[PDB]
Amino acid sequence: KRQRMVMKLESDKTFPIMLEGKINGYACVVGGKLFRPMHVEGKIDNDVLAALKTKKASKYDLEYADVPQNMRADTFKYTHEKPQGYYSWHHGAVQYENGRFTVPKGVGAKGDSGRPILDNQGRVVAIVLGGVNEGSRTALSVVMWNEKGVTVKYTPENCEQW
Amino acid sequence: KRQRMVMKLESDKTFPIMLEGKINGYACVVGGKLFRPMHVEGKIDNDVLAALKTKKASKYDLEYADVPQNMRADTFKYTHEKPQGYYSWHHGAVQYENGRFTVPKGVGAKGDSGRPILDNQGRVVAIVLGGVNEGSRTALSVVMWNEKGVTVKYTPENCEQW
Amino acid sequence: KRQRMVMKLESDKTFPIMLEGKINGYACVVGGKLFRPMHVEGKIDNDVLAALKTKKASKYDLEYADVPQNMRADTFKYTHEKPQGYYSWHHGAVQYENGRFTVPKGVGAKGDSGRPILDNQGRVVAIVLGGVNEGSRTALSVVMWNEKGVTVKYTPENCEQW
Amino acid sequence: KRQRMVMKLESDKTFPIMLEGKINGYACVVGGKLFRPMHVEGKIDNDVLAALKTKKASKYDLEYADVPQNMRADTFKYTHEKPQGYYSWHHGAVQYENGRFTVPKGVGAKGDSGRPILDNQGRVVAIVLGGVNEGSRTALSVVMWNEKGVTVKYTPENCEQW
Amino acid sequence: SICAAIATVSVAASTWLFCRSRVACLTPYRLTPNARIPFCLAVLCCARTARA
Repeated sequence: KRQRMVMKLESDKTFPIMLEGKINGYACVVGGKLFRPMHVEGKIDNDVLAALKTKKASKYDLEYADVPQNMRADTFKYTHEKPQGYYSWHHGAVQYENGRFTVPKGVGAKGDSGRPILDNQGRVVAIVLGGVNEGSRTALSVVMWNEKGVTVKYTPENCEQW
Repeated sequence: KRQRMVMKLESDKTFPIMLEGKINGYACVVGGKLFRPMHVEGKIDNDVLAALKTKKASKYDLEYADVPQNMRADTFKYTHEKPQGYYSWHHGAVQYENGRFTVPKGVGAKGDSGRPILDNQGRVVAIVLGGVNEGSRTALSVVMWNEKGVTVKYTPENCEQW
Repeated sequence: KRQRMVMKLESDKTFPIMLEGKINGYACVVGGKLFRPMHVEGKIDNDVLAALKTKKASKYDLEYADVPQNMRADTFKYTHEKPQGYYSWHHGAVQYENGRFTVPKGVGAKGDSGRPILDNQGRVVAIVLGGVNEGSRTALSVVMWNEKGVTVKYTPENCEQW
Repeated sequence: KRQRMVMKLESDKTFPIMLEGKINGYACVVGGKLFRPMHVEGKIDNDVLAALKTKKASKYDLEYADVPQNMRADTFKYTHEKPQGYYSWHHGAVQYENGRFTVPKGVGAKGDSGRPILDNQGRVVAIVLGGVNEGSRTALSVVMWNEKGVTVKYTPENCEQW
Repeated sequence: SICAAIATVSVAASTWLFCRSRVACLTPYRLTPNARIPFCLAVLCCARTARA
């Protein structure tokens, strides 16, 4: 499964945020428009996408920009059906329970911001922005969207920017 | 042939123009003095060569500088004999016809400025500065020099800086 | 022997001084505090060590900084017993005679500043800062410390910063 | 060796400091008089020895008391010959270098205060009072006595009471 | 004013000499790998030197 998830993430145009040769984060295109975590500095690893001017949203520490329709051709597919269970992402599985996403300890660190969370159908359900040490596991700070289109950010108390 | 061309380009001191870890172009030494495309920003990948002060030539968007004789020891050999036919360069072959250089489509892009064009004897006949989409092929904007020493720049209408 | 010397230098935390992707020198931690040649520009290849503020010493063209005790755990071991004979360093052996260190010609060049000199027990006896062409050999400009704690810099006449 | 060291420590009258059923430290008799770390609270695991009134020494955080001659019959043997090398104690070996005792990381913790350091002849050379994290090893804060009878306490900066 | 200017120049020269002496003293007070230099401060006593 993880192999297929990585293949889908690579085939879909996704590009890390390069600064001085160091990967400081990741950015992706979902729903035909680029998003980028504001706290991560640097430029997307795509000259064509870098040409797009972004807008800031301090409340969520996220940026967004318009993507040309021809490049909107193949982007992430979002869904609002988020039942309890387990999902898949770049560094393995993620447990969804009580409305929160959690992964085993040692998974995720500074520089992983921007990795989406995929369902069994390969549809995006959340975007990972950070996390906090949770003993045997760690809880990720993510943003998810309901069927009504409301942006909800779940942030654990004293969450670290990962 | 392309293998030998790459070997000759590497053995001869040639250095890309590095800026923030990104290759934005190339520069070479021909006739014992360094040349650099003015539109490309950054510094040559050679501290000793970077110490040389360049002079600007807006008309051709090119720069030049004096190279020490000891470093003039091994530079590109230029020739004025430019008959019609095919030549070789870093990304393969180039067709010369009607006084213009053309290569198949998909060959050459932003960041290739500075790559010279070599003959069967390994002598430089032109310097590639840009290009423009030409359907099944693309036409490169190049500068060539006649036996009388006249600098002539061939620029297709609405040519893009490649 | 050289294999063991390289293994000891690598296992002990040593980091080259990176500038624009180029190795311009080396820096190491001896006696639990970092030292860096002042003439070499750039930052240590360690974010944690780069956080340490250095102090300048123009007289010897060297810098120093305090290292956290937890990182002082494993540093170079210095000794004052410097008898005549041969020692080992990164680029092979070094001859010590008349109070001066000399190595065969062709060993050492610009960018090697900071390489320590080790004895048979793996203890540091000197730090290489430069050198000068000495015919069949070359003499390195080094700093060594006596049992009384006196810093002595041996600099050949017209020595070049290597 | 460690087996013999433990056998010698057990045969010689040594008793942990019990408080509410918890071992909070250790105390021993050397040179015919009992010593106890002042920071450790509780009573010696010996009713006869507990009957002895102790005197305080704030400077070293240590206590001492007179032991009856009949019980002075068999106590620790102290020596002033402390050459560099390795010694043995309850939790294994200890490295002595530069006048300081160091042991590998993970050896020693809160409650080990009072464990003496023995030489190859089973003679006491130092008493362990605390320690501090030193990366791959840890440095113990100990007290040692020279042939002139001077009490010297070596305490690393920001040493923790172990 | 002439006397004041001369005194100011003298003070500046003394300060410069003190700074150069401090630099010269700090020259052996560099890393000198031991992370411990009590004895140079105890001998030279240039300024802010050995507590004992």
